[PDB]
Amino acid sequence: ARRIILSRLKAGEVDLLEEELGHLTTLTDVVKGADSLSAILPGDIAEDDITAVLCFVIEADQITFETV
Amino acid sequence: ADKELKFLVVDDFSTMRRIVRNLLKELGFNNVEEAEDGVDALNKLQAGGYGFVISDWNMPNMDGLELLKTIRADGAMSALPVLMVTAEAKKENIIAAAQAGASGYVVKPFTAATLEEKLNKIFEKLGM
Ligand SMILES: [Mn+2]
Repeated sequence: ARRIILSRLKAGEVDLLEEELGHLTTLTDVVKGADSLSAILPGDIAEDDITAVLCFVIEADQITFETV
Repeated sequence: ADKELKFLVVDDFSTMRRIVRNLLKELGFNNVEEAEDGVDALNKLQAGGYGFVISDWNMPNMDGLELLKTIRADGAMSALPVLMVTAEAKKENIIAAAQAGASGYVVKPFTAATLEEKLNKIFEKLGM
């Protein structure tokens, strides 16, 4: 499976982006930090699709995908 | 953002159009024009001088996703901010909107405060 990491989030974005990700897939192993958010992705959505939706709110350099 | 930014509000229900116009008025934006579907929006956009498009999703003749794709493939207005209005957050539609170049999307019914946050986020991203 794959892991997504979101950094340099401003106030309210950690909750907001968990919710946005919620609409697109089911997240496991969620870790909500003060200004960061990481979670494991099922693999039922292309990552480019996640990035495009998440980019409605943040920048592309704040999103990282990696093999767990 | 320039308070006299010209808006094109698109929706097949005149009531929804009046609602959006009043909400924009509540935010200080009074230079607003209306359209009833995607075709009618492309026709008015021809007059030029538009700064923002707020568009409904489901409309007859030409829907919002097709209007968006058309604005984005047109060299003269390809960078025009387009905010998509939908009645439900649903994966297939959000992805479609993002991948087609939507500046953002908002779920109706929405408040003036939600509209302000949406507009401000787009203004920040585009440097307006
Ligand atoms: Mn409609």
